[PDB]
Amino acid sequence: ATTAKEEMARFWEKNTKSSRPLSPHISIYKWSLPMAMSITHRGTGVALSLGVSLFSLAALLLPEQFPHYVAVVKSLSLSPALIYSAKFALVFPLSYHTWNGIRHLVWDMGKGFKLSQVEQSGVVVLILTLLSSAGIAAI
Amino acid sequence: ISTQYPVVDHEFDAVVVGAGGAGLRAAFGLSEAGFNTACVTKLFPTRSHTVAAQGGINAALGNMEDDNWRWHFYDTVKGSDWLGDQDAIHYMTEQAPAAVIELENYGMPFSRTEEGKIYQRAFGGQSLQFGKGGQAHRCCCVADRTGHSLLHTLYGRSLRYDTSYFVEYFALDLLMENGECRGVIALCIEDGTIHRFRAKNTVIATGGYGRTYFSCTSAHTSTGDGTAMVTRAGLPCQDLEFVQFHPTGIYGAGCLITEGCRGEGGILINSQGERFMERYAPVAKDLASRDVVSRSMTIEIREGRGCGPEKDHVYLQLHHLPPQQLATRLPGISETAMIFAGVDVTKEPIPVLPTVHYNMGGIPTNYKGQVITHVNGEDKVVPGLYACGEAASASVHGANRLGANSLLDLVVFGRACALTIAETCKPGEPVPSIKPNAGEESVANLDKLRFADGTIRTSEARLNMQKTMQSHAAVFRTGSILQEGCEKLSQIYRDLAHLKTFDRGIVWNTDLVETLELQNLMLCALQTIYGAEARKESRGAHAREDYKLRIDEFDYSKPLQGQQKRPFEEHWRKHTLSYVDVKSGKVTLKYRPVIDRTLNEEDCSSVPPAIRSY
Amino acid sequence: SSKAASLHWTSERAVSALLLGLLPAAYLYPGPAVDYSLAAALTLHGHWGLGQVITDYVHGDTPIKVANTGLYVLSAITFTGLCYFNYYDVGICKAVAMLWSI
Amino acid sequence: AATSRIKKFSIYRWDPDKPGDKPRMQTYEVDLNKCGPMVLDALIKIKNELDSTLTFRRSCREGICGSCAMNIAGGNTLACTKKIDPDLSKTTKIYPLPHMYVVKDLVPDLSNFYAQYKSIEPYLKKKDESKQGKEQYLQSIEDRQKLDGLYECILCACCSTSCPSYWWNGDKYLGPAVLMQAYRWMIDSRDDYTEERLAQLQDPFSLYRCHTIMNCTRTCPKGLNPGKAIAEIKKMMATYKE
Ligand SMILES: *Cc1cc2c(cc1C)nc1c(=O)[nH]c(=O)nc-1n2C[C@H](O)[C@H](O)[C@H](O)COP(=O)(O)OP(=O)(O)OC[C@H]1O[C@@H](n2cnc3c(N)ncnc32)[C@H](O)[C@@H]1O
Ligand SMILES: CCCCCCO[C@@H]1O[C@H](CO)[C@@H](O)[C@H](O)[C@H]1O
Ligand SMILES: O=C([O-])C(O)C=C([O-])O
Ligand code: SF4
Ligand code: F3S
Ligand code: FES
Repeated sequence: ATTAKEEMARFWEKNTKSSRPLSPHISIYKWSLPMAMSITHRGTGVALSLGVSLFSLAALLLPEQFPHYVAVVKSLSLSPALIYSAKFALVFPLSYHTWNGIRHLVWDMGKGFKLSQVEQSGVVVLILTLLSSAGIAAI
Repeated sequence: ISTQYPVVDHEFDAVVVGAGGAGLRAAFGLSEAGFNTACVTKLFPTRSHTVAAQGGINAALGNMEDDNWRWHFYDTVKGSDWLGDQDAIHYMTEQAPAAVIELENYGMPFSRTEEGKIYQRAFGGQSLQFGKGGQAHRCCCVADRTGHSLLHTLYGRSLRYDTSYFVEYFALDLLMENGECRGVIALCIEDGTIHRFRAKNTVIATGGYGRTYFSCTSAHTSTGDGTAMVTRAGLPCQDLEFVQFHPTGIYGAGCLITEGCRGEGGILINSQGERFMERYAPVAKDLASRDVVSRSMTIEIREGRGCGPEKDHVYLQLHHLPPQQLATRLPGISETAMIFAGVDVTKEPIPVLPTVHYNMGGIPTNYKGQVITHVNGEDKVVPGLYACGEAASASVHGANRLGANSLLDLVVFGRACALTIAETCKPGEPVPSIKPNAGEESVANLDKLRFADGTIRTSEARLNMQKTMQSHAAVFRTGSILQEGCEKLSQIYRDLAHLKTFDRGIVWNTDLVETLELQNLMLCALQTIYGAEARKESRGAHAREDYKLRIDEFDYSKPLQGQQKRPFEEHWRKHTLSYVDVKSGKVTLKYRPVIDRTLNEEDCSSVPPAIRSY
Repeated sequence: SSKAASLHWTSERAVSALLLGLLPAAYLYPGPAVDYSLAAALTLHGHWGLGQVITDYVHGDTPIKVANTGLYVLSAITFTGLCYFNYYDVGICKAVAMLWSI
Repeated sequence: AATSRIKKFSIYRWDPDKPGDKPRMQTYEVDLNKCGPMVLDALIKIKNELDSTLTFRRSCREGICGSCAMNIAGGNTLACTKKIDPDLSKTTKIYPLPHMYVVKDLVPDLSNFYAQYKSIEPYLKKKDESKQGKEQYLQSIEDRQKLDGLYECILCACCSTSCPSYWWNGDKYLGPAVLMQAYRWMIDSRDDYTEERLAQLQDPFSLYRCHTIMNCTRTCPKGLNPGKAIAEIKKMMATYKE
């Protein structure tokens, strides 16, 4: 007999030195909406964090304070469409990640696991995201 | 000769070939007893055919009504149509309760009764009070996936011992010396290497050979490899002509549909809506023995009451049962019916037909699992060689096996081989030498099939053999048809000299492995149909329309008082022993007496042949 | 702690929830208290978050040590800069209100 | 007979005994009018009639053994219960289970998957096992039901080889299949090692690389929910004492 750990060490040992190829995965795998929404949740979280970091870095390093930059931008009296566009772009990731985040906390309580419910919650997340994002980019 | 193949040698106290229910139980039983044991299997263990078993495993636990293991003994003996050895049957049935309790304690998730005990259902051919008391309910089960749970539980259990496994190693032959088994030679499929496992004792638990047929419930891997090894070793196989057609394989795919369906109240219906079994077996009805229901169904079809567009099958009806019951007792087949026949069992009947399912015959053994040879009228154990499971003929099933008795046989004899080895040997005894070139002929044959370049490809020769057994060695048989089949098989066997294989590699060359499997199936098939042609009587699953009666040493249909007992040579209540000259493929037959004595007459009366009806 | 990994898993969710609760709080009751609560929760949640990512995607003892070291610096400085913005400038809540006026 | 319906299958190839051989895709054409309804029927026809060098695992033919798991049309499944797609305008692509070392053609090395399963000790354990074999253990119909949806697993590996966390950390993340079986033993009322089973998953990988992607459950040929079983383990981890 070989214990489980020994079986694991020889598997790696045998294969990494073999000429066996690694079968494709991400390049051949069929997507689903849940799968896409999953990685979008991680992508929005990383983007939100990088944004919070960039903003705190600007607080420590730029010569002026927030009110001056707000005013600067305003002094360009940019077109409302563009303004709206930008607010929408800002709030969308936050929005998507909050709602899908709520869906993840619900899963953490063990609810909503039937696959047909996973498809439903994802779609409820998409529409709430879109709605709350148009709502807010309008305020 | 030249070793174009590198050879690895191993030494163990014991080697178990096979890792289904019988082999896993034998292999860790041996390790639990202290024996350094190797288990060689051509499949990862849980892929074995045992995993597909469904309806249950019998044991007189008495969880649904009072029971008696001796009632089970009786049912099995009658069911075997007196071709079963009662000492083995005694052992099997008395050991059943403990064997099953063992599985439950290992963690097998049996369905439960309101008392928290193992739930048991009715199954075919089982009764209370030696035949006089009505339907028994002693088939223990995990809904309708008993096989799956039985195999996964045994496999998980083997993980606690120090048994050495050689997974996906294809055993080729036995290592014989002076009438004794010194071990086995195998092909490691993953890296193309040849291995010889030397051991003081060898257990063969390789399964049956349903794949000698064109339509079977059996997996593609049921190819009689262990059986052929025995044959190649010049040892006899036994009762190979007794092939079980299960009443209900699903029409088309052949997938098994459990007899549990009828045990739970389902019924067989012909194209006219008649529950025809009330006619063929008024008392047992759809719960009569398998050889009977299968013959009846087959009669209904050739007489025109067949169902479906070709009038070529019948209906298994479950829709009258409550749906909760079907969901609880029959979930696997519920799903299977739909995937393979598009049927919603709560609405429509399942299309079914008798299908080759199980091999009653096999490597002969005594009730202790030791393989025997038979010389000049006496049984002699083959030192160092044991067999258990469907690959063996102990013979607890004689001419017809009762449903739920095979899984039982697996665990009871797989444990039995381990017990017998343990009372006969001691771990660590010096393992017997083998001439430096033991096995070289197995390698020669293997090398020859690899590069085979003839005109008949492996899949072709195989389909030839399957369709031949299918129409010449079916439910109802006759001499003329059997003789034709024999000659067609003998021709196909000569024709293996013209085999063409295409894959020339050695690592995972299934082109070549399945060609070794063809040799194996051919040896089993030849013994089967020649044994059938020679048997002019009708017993269990072997029905000769030209010898419609069962012929025993006495006419047990009248008082024995003043009857001249017939000579061994003039009756058929004897086991068939088939031998094959592998070069020519010519079959030799001999016979040995059935054992009627039990392990203890005061405890369990031997049951004399009688007329057999349900 | 024999239960370290699960205590971390529980804290992670406790914090995610915390932060969800701060969104409405920022809108309805903006001011210092929420401003610092957000500085602390945004950093903590993002630090644990980016760590699961490193854990899934970074391999090798050293590359792991490096990614985690760099993360700890990014985070320490990020919480610092946010506390700074809150003390010396208008503070997260008010800044969002102002930016939403453009 | 006469009136074909030719389907194309593009299948992954790789021979380890051909020095320097590179993975390639080979196409085969099969007359659906002269083949069973399943992909395995097709793979077997190809092997029997067009190219007996095509190699793959298979045994039961009814989706209970688990041997034939592979990736078909982008998803992991059992070739033997996967309907062949009749739309003749599409070529069905077939690959081995994903992100696995290929032994040959459609045959992956599953030995690490099996060692992870051995490591959770998938067998009944009682504190006092001194009574093994004497009698049936009692289990209520209700506690037996807790096992429904957990015990049917056939260890085919479609789920773990569909799981992106398993693709990235298969050396240490046990994956959906084995975790659902560890849950199956944790809730068996007859087992006495629940705390020790939970204790074994206290590390950053065994269990915690699951972030609820749910590819596992979508892919399962048996209709099981490993993703749910995992969420229930995470709750137990979070609440057990001692
Ligand atoms: C086909 C079938 C049979 C069956 C059943 C349902 C189906 C669909 N349901 C049953 C039930 O509910 N109750 C019952 O009593 N019986 C039922 N059966 C019959 C029964 O399952 C079989 O008779 C039984 O499982 C036999 O199992 P056994 O342990 O004897 O072996 P196996 O499972 O078939 O496995 C064979 C093993 O041997 C190894 N092998 C084979 N050839 C080789 C070579 N060349 N080298 C090394 N190993 C070899 C295989 O790897 C396998 O493990
Ligand atoms: C190609 C990468 C992005 C695809 C995003 C959505 O993809 C779709 O999701 C559906 C619902 O889950 C699935 O049923 C469908 O097959 C799938 O294609
Ligand atoms: O009908 C069954 O479940 C079955 O196939 C059982 C035996 O024993 O063979
Ligand atoms: S949970 Fe499903 S997919 Fe996963 S190994 Fe088990 S049966 Fe196969
Ligand atoms: S796909 Fe993987 S992340 Fe978890 S829910 Fe399934 S194991
Ligand atoms: S061949 Fe058994 S699962 Fe497909």
